[PDB]
Amino acid sequence: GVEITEGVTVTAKGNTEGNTADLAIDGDLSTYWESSNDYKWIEVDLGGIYELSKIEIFNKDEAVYKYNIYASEDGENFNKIAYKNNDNVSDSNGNMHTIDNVRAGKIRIDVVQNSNSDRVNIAEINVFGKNTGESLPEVKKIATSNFSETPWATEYEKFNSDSAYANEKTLNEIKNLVGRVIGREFKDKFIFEIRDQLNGNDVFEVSDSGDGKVLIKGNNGVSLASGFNYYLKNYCNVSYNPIMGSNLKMPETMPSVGERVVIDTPYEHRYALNFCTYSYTMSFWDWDQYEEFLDWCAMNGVNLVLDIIGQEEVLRRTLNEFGYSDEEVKEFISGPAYFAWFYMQNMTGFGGPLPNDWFEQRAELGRKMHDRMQSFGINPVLQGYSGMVPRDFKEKNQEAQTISQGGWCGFDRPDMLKTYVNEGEADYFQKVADVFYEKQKEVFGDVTNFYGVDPFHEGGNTGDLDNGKIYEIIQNKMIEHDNDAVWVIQNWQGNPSNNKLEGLTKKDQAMVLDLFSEVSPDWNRLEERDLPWIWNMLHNFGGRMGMDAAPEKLATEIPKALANSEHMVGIGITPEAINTNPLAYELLFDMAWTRDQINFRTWTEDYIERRYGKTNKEILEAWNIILDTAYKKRNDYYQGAAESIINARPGFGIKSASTWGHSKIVYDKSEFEKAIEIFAKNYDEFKDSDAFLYDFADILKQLLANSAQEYYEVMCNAYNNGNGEKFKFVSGKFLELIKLQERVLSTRPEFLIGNWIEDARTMLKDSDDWTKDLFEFNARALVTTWGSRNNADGGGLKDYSNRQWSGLTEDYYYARWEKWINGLQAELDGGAKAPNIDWFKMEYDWVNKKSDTDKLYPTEASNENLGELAKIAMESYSVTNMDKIL
Ligand SMILES: [Ca+2]
Repeated sequence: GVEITEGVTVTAKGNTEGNTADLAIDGDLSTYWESSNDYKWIEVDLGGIYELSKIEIFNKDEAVYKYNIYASEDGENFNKIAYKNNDNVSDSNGNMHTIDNVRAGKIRIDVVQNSNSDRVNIAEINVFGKNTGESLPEVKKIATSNFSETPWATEYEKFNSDSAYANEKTLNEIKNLVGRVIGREFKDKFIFEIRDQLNGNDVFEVSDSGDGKVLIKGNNGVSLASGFNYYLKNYCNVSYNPIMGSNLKMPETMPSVGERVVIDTPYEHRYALNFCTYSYTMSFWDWDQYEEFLDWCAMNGVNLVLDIIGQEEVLRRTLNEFGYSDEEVKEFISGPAYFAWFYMQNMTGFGGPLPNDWFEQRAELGRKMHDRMQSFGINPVLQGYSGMVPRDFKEKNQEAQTISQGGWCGFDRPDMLKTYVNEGEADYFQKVADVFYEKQKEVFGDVTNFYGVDPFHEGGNTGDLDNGKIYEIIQNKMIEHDNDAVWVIQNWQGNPSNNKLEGLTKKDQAMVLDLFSEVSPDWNRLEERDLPWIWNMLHNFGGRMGMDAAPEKLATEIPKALANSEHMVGIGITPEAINTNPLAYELLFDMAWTRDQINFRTWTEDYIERRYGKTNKEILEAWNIILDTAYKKRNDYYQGAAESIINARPGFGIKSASTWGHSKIVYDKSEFEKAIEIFAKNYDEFKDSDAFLYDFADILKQLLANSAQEYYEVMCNAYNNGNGEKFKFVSGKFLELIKLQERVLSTRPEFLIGNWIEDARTMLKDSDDWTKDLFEFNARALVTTWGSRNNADGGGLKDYSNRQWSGLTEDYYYARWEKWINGLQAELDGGAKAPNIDWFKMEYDWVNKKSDTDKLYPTEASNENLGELAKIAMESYSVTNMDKIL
């Protein structure tokens, strides 16, 4: 005591009809606030700062509720003070929570579970405490620096105007790169020189200096870093990949080059990144991870990179001009795990609101990146504007003309401004486009001529408008703000249609990314229309894991496309996540530096020697097996690596884990297992190579995914034939298999759920508990249910981003399979028929758990012996010995 009965108000960001926020604080148990969307929290202002001692919560019924309570004494930071996570039903007595005399002027109550409904509620909330006599300070307004006002602008302009400074900056940066990649001790073993292009092409040179140093030339930063990489790979037997395992062990003396090499690339651009990568992979990256990635990029020839960092600040400044407060902008924009589909105009709000801190920190990160990109000569692809507005845009701008875009996977798509209007109508596409392109300049300055925008990505509605005219107007508007602009357009499943593309009146100033060239190429239509285009390897969908690559097609189809075209201006990668199969990515970027087809088999032979730091007859034999099975050329249509049954929602007749995925293994399983047998045999000798360990884990987890599929088919039979004892046995072996798999995945830092989650919670500095918890929600949601019920179930996104990860496997995948198996066992044993399992309910239970109150997942890999784990896999859980195993 005492109860705070006066001066208290409340807000929410959604409610069902008649069940408003104020009903949570009206003294009446019969009236309640109820959620209508994914904002399941209310915010109570107490009319002053109180030292709280008790908080009391009533719900509308006797369901089981779970919620977290946060408080703020400064109006900015909301920190967790209480929570209910027990399985006790609500009742007429309410729930009483003791607070450790915490100072608070505001409270947030986030109800994350209701056993009875998707919708949550608070019938009453009573707060008890002692009045401090103080009031909350004013909340600082979001303010960011203008680019021209920062040291970043001075540096950017200096590099631009002063050739000697620019060259000195580039050359120092490439030396810094060497020291980051292989160690500071190797920096002074290199001499870097800028030279000209070779007949209009990017080019590098590597040769001996005459005093035991390596002299490397390049026309620019990425040419210089590519020469460095070339030297490492071809002379040092070193392989750098910061995301998927390296061999960075340098020779004792620096190897001599011998005959000087001069290597050019016929491609103007080497492209990297899908909008999706910024979500499935990069959601929670700090500068350290970005710097690392850019070093890998420059070393791999990359000079064109999609860039959406800090674009929330750009949109904020733009919408602020058209009737939106900062809070309204924050409700529009998604959370940090969803920017891919926000910027692709597919969804809004979900995972947010972002903290106020977000905007400055991210504008600064993007500025940091444009400085490094400028040094290397990497062109960022910034944002174009196509007409994306919130659904309430007309409400705030009555003369605006908009086209309703409908739903995408159960999310409301933003509206789209009519790209043109009738005479006598206000043209808000022109108004908003002008502001956007101006504000983007204000935030980042003039850093690129490349702008990406993709109207009608995976649906939408063109309304009454002409398709070609829409694309003419978007491009003309883009060129109005940058005369040299190039509109970078994604080509996905025949869209944009030929009619849309024929609307581009300046073909030179558009560039189409053929997104899926290694499985389903579609560049002929672009070539025929004289559109500049880029051949792209997609490879990875949703970050879904498994042994999968197309090295033969990369080694042959790329130079074949160069010979058979006149408008192929580059190659690149467009993966939805960068987390899988390093072979595919090294080969792809290697193919930029040849005009001739190469032998993928002998390419692989050399690749594995530098990756492992050594090779032998048996290891080569194992990789040829991988090339003959998992990496064998195929001519069908498929999206990503074949999915593991372990990761699928349990049921009968499963043929995938995700809606658009596949579980069909097109190679011989027993043959593939021979590769694991060879790796186990050579473990003790190759165990000093981390990349070897990485690859061993990759193929071994693939072995167990494959055999789980077969064991699942057997236990399905044992159930259908009514054999309860046989089902018990095979289902037991199935579960023991998953447990072995969890041990295998525990060995790699990159397979830990705990790193993904901790990165989310630590990505910004000085985050309150509210922000950490929300960002953990984003991390957990994306790799499981994706969205909430209507997104996961009706919308088809359930387990789209499924990961063969440690922690996630034990607590989520195993748990699903265990529950289904038990219900089937109970029925077989003469019990009641197996119940329907509301899978989403169980999954979203895991999604909403917090690292600080529930279970903290480790950030440290285990010491398990892959060689031994492989022997146990071969003996007890294989396809080869399946008949003996039973
Ligand atoms: Ca009430």
